[PDB]
Order: sequence, then C-alpha cells, then structure tokens
Amino acid sequence: LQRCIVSPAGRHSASLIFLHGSGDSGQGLRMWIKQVLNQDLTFQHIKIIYPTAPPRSYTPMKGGISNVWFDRFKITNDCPEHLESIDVMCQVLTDLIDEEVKSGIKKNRILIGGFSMGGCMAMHLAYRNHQDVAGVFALSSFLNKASAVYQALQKSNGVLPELFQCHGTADELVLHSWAEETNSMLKSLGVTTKFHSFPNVYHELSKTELDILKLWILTKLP
Repeated sequence: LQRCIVSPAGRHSASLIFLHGSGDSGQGLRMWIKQVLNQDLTFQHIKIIYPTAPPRSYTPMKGGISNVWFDRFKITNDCPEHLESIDVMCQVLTDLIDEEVKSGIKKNRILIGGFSMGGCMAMHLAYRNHQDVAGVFALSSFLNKASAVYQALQKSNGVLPELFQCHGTADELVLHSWAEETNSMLKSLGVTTKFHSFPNVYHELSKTELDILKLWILTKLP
C-alpha cells in the first residue's frame, strides 16, 4: 500500500493506522482532518499512517473503479457483508501492522480506526485478527447484520480492545440506527465502548469529534 505518514514530533513509541472512507486516499483524509482542525492532527510520540486502499471494482458504483477497502452489495446494514473482499484486505492490512511491529512497535502500542468504510475495516481487523491492539475507533461506521465480527466475539474469551465510536445523528448515508445497533451488539458481546452522538452532524468529520477522538487516543497510547 501507498500511504501518507504524519511523524511524531519526537521519538516514535506508538502508531495510529487511520483508514479513509470510500473513494478517498490517505493524503485525502490527512488534508481533510487538517481542514476540519485548521492545523494538522499530530502527536508527540505517535506516528500516524494513513494508507491508501488500492483501486478496485465497487458494486455500489456499478463496478466502476474506486479506492475502497472492500466491496458492498448495497449501502445498508440489512444485507450480508462481502466477506471475501474484507478478508483479502484483512491480510493486506495485517502486513502493514506487521511492518510496524517489525520496527519495534509492540501490538499493544498500535491503535487502528477509520472513517465510514475505514472504521468498518478497522473493526474487522481488530476484533477478528488482532485482538491485542491498544483500541479501535470508528467514525460514522457500522457493521452489517450477522457480521463475522459478531461471530468471532461470540467465540472469544479474552480481553478485547475498547471501541470509540462517534456518529452524526443527522447522517442520511449511514443511518445513526445502524451505528447504534453495531455499538449495542458489541457491548452485548463484551466490548467496552464509548459511543458519542453529535446532533446536527451529517456524514462528515467535525472539530469537536476529532478533539474528543484525540483525547481518547492519548488515554490509550500514553
């Protein structure tokens, strides 16, 4: 994968893998956050990796080529996830996590999250393959009904990474009810989570959301 890296200001001791939503790129997400904050998101010790999803067919674009982590049949929670494309991407992003580990960053100092389709991807990578990460965040995201996530967590008995999930209540693309169903599902399967609903926020990033996100990141990667 191609990627945009935002370095820590000093010694690197932890890593944030932050996955972009459908159609975007890692430099796109980076610049979008920079606009929403009026300065870059940056840390003292945490390196931010914004990888770019390789271009591939996307069924809601009638098979047109898009930077997408995985394919979807339909934009809804009431259809099955496309598990074969999700699993191909779990293996690709696993390689990226492993490049970090091999750099000296322990898995419990790696936080994975994303916006929209990138937060979905994050949740499948964390709760199915990498339950020892520091935490998981999902902005404007949901899991499809009957997700392999749910079935993995049903079968798990160990400590799991905490989820920070935010959603705009006025979102017309990814409905708030799909995101709260996902949050409730995960809580009932033993995930500890922080769910934050932003009235008057649609399918977008907001400054307040990103500020709260930053605060919680610092609790998970001191």
